[PDB]
This record gives sequence, C-alpha cells and structure tokens, in this order.
Amino acid sequence: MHKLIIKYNKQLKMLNLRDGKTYTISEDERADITLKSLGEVIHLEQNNQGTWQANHTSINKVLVRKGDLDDITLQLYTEADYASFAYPSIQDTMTIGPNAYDDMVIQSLMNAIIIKDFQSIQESQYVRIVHDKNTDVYINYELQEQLTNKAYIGDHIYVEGIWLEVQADGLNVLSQNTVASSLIRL
Ligand SMILES: [Cl-]
Repeated sequence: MHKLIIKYNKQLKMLNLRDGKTYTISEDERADITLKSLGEVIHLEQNNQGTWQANHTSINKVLVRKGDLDDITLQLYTEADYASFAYPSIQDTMTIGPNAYDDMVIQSLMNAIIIKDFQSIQESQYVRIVHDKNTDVYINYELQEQLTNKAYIGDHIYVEGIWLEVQADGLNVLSQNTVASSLIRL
C-alpha cells in the first residue's frame, strides 16, 4: 500500500498510488488531483526500483515543494505506518495527542483531539470528533468548520499528519511516527 496525502493552501487530496501507474497533480481539471492556483505541475511515477517520485525526486516520508500560495506537502504512507486500535471498553471518550495521558500518544501532534460517543456507534453509525480552533481537522478530505464534527463508519479523518478510519470496533490509523497506547491493538 502507498497512500499519498497532498496538502496545499488548506486543501487536502488523496491518491492510492498503484504499481506501474503515473499521475499528475496540477491546476487542470482533468489531472488526477486538481488544485486551483497551484502554479506547478507534479508528475508522480516510480523510478526503476519502484520508488515513488514527484518530478523525479523520491518522496520517502514527506516531500515539500513551494507553490503559488503555500508549500505543497506530499506525505506518503505504507503498511508500515498502519495500526488498528479497539475503542475503550467502558469510557465513552478517547483522546489522540502528544500528552502522556492521551489514550493514543503520538509525539508529533501539536494538539490532542477527542473521539467520543462510540459506545452507541452500533446504533448511530458515527462518532464525534472534537478539536480546538487551532487544529485543522478534515473528514473525507474536507476541512471542518465546527469544533465538533460527526464522523461515520467508513469515513476518513486527517489531522496533524495522521490518518484515521472510523470502524464499528475501533479506529484504523496511519502514522509515520510511533504510536504509544493503552488501548488494545487489533
Ligand atoms: Cl483514504
């Protein structure tokens, strides 16, 4: 698996890079990924050893190229960054953040977020994510305005470099940095 997250001027995009294929990120509406006022064209393809590159530069974990209105950040995740965690058995809140007391501790995070209401997820089909005004949260690659947002089963969340996928029994996560947790790893 090679999932590329593209960030530019608070816009967020995603591509699942597949072996042997080529992609384009540009202002063109026909491109694989279209970003308005990008001012650059980025071709994604593998070198001869199969390593993904952006305009012939290996991406590795993260690659940044300046664009018209902001830096364009490409973050590439692989199965090595994947983990699954079960929701707490009885508490109805769960936190992900850089603090020693967060349920899922990830040092690279600037602020923590709260995931709640999963105890009734079998019935509602969603959880709520709470964040502060200084934390950008995207749900299915759309920046959220409100501080508390609903995330249904199957939805993808992106916040401060980490990807989350809401499921009935817990969360799937993609993080390039180690995750320490008191939660059960599924
Ligand atoms: Cl996704």
